[PDB]
Amino acid sequence: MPAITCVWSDGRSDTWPPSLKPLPHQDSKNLLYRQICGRLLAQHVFGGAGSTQPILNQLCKRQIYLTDSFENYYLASLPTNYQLYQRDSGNGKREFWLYGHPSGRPFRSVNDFLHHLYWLISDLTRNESTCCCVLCSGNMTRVRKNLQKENERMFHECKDDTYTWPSSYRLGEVVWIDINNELIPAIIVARNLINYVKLISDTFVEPYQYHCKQLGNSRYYFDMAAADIEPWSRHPLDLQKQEHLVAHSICQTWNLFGIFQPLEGIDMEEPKFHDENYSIPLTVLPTFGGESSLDDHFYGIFRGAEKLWINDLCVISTSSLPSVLQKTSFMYISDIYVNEDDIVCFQGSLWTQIDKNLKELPRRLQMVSKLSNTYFRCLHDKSVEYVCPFADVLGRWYEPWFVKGDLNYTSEVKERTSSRLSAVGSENWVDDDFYEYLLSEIDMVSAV
Amino acid sequence: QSKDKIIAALAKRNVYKSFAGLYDSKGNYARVGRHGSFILPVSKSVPTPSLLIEGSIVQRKNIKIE
Ligand SMILES: [Cl-]
Ligand SMILES: [Cl-]
Ligand SMILES: [Zn+2]
Repeated sequence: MPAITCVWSDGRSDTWPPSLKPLPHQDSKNLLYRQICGRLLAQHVFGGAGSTQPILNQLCKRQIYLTDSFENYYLASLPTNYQLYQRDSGNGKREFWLYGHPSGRPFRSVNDFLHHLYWLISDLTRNESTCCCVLCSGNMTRVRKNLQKENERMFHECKDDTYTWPSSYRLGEVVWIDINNELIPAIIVARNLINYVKLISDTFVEPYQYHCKQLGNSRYYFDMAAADIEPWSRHPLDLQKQEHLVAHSICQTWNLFGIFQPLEGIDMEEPKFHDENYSIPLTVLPTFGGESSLDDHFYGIFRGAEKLWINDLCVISTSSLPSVLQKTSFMYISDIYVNEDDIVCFQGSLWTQIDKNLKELPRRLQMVSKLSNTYFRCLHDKSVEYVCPFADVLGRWYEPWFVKGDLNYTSEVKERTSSRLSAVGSENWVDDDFYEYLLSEIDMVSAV
Repeated sequence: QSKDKIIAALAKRNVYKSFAGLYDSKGNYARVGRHGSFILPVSKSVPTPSLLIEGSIVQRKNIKIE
């Protein structure tokens, strides 16, 4: 039963005060309050919206040591200078009020306090403007809550596309569908993990069901397997086939997304909490939102048909590049940012791959090595990286089994858009019925 | 009312109507650059953003756990 304590607290004792009944530490309801705070805090700091790490963990089960079942965590103690109360209602239902907030107002539910609690342990700058709770944000609370949730999901979408389930197609990508020998242009709208040594290898190759939307049509196609999908660059599009022109238009665009503030080195450390039964390192949810620099940094970028991320692997032009680096197979992306000349730059290490027919590799490449006769080497000193403009990024690098054949169909990416939906066009996106159908299609099979 | 229950059920499946890059972040000046330019080395001084995604490095927290 891991016990959580707050390092610091903004609580003020002199905010303490239709009757109110103090609930001390020993009270069974104070305990329940602190048990809910601890569980949900733990699931937030070591999880957050969109996490699929428990799925990978339970698949792998076949410094400080800690259990990964966050339902057991609990607050050892309320943050200093906070006081809990029971208030009688005429509605009747009891309410549990927590005083201490500098504004002098109570948190009238454990759910409202949680957002402030999460800010107390996450915001290392103790900046009151980054909290989503009702008492710091008032009317902006829903907007801030929603953005935070979106950002948490973006982080886990990034982690899954580059660490957890990287050998896969990505949300919003334009692909080729192959059904009954028909090449259908489509866009990935949604995807879900399939509920289940060789278990881990099959999941790494086919982790997802894909649910697509034909481009130039109103047709939905649910429950697609990667074996029936090919990257857009595998086959050519037809100039005279009128319905192909929606896919042609989208695959000429690009848009940055997921702006964030890089973290300073003093706010980072080596993994401190691990799984007590398996020594798996816990995933710590970063809170990038802050204040800074003339460089804007971004989680990722749509390049025509493909989605690209930080921590991802991409192909780059080797033409203008010293003789020492022309064996470069891909860049391992470290950072994506707009410099002060307004140019999108990719920073990362350069590698070569050798098909024969792991400490220092990312998990994605460690798995490619176990599952193929392919070996990876960095072409340069471990302490430097290289920077090329977006102009010299050619596309995604795919695992060696991902594509029988080659990708020679480059497209002219020359139009910036504000959004993927803006480039797709709302008339070419899905309607709300899609998600009604989807739910029925995956109701039993999908992971939870 | 029935739409809220479907969405809630899809969320248990990690399925959402929204994902990174779909909608405008606000609700711009970046440009592509020059092809065939020079590709220059720089210093890997502090942990880059990519490593927080990998998990090799984590952000500090104001939390003590026993
Ligand atoms: Cl207490
Ligand atoms: Cl939009
Ligand atoms: Zn707050």
